[PDB]
This record gives sequence, C-alpha cells and structure tokens, in this order.
Amino acid sequence: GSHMSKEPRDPDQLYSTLKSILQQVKSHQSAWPFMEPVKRTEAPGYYEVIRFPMDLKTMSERLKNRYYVSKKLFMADLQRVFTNCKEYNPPESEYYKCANILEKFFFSKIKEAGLIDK
Amino acid sequence: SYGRKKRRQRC
Repeated sequence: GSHMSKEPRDPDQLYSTLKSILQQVKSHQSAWPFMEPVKRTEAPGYYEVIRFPMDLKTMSERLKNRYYVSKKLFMADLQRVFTNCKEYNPPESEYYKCANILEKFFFSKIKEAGLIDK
Repeated sequence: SYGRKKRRQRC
C-alpha cells in the first residue's frame, strides 16, 4: 500500500489525542527510561545516531504547551525516543524492552488516533 | 563508540 496520510485534521483534536497516547505512556510500566534526559555533553554516539534524543522528561512538557500538537510533529519526538534509544540500546536486554513495549502499546492509540494511519 | 547512556563523565 502507498498513501502516507498522517493527517491530524484538527489541531485541538490532536492536543487531547497526543495527550491520550502520552497519558498512557507517562504512566506506562516501561517509560521510566524515557522520563529522563541523556547526557547531551558526554554521551558519545548522540548527535550522530540519536538525531533527536528527546524524552518524556522534557517532551511531556510540550504537550502542556502545545509544542507538538500535530501528526509527525508529536510522533517525531516520541518515535525518535523509541527509534533513537534502540539505535544504541541492546537489541533486547534492558532498554529495548521499554522502547519495544511503549512502541507497541502507544501504536494502537496513534494508529487509531490517526498518527500512523497504518 | 555508538551511544553511551552511562554515568556523567567527570572531567
């Protein structure tokens, strides 16, 4: 298939939608690692493997300020925390488990919400 | 070498 919708339709509609995916992600039993900032100064690899590290510790603060109230806008930083953290974290030891679960659970919401449209 | 995710490098 080939369509790539990713249309949030209404901005406000996304505000509470991303708040929905996040609200369950913030209280997720595996989002603990995503609730903190990396080093951004002594963390080798970033600024190269982690284009947009991001993290609920600082990202969740935007949903309150409507800094990511759209399609890829919010999914970019969130999907980034999942795809960039896995770009280095073990393929399945301690970090992958969270990025795997969170990426799996929030999917049903962003997919039904109209974020992944896949 | 790749990401790090460790303690704070004390310089």
